[PDB]
Amino acid sequence: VDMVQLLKKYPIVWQGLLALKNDTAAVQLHFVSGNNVLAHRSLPLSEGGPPLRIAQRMRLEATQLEGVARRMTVETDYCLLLALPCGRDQEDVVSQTESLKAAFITYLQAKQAAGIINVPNPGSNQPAYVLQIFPPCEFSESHLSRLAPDLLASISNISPHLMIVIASV
Amino acid sequence: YETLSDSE
Repeated sequence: VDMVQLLKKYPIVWQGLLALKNDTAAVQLHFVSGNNVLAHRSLPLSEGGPPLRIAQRMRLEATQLEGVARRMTVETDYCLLLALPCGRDQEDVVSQTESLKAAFITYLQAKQAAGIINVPNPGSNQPAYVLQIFPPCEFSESHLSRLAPDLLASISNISPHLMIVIASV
Repeated sequence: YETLSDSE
């Protein structure tokens, strides 16, 4: 995983944890596509970044993916992010990967859904923001390879990851 | 978008 290539086009926008049920996974979010400001305004912080909780889910249907693609082709309305397990060290990375695979990856793929995280915009306090956590499904990698081949070449090895779509409305 | 399962 070489960030030195990909960060030149799309650098990290957030670093913290994801949390659903009671299972957390420390992940760092690389920018992929869309409006980077969307991530800065959606992804909350205080110490570094409180765990993004999964409060909803989008069943990824072929029909849904069409609708998603429609708002994905308009970079401004959505933000595309790549969440990778951020470990302190190699061992820590393994543990985060392990937790992430079992808690988020397996769950999201089992549901065939999008982990929907509602965040409020700082000062606005309106949770009208949807971060869609899509599993490492073909759909995800296909768009990722088209949108960010630079970072894609790094995630091909760390396939156990999430594709997070920040959607306005 | 349903309602998943977090901590509230």
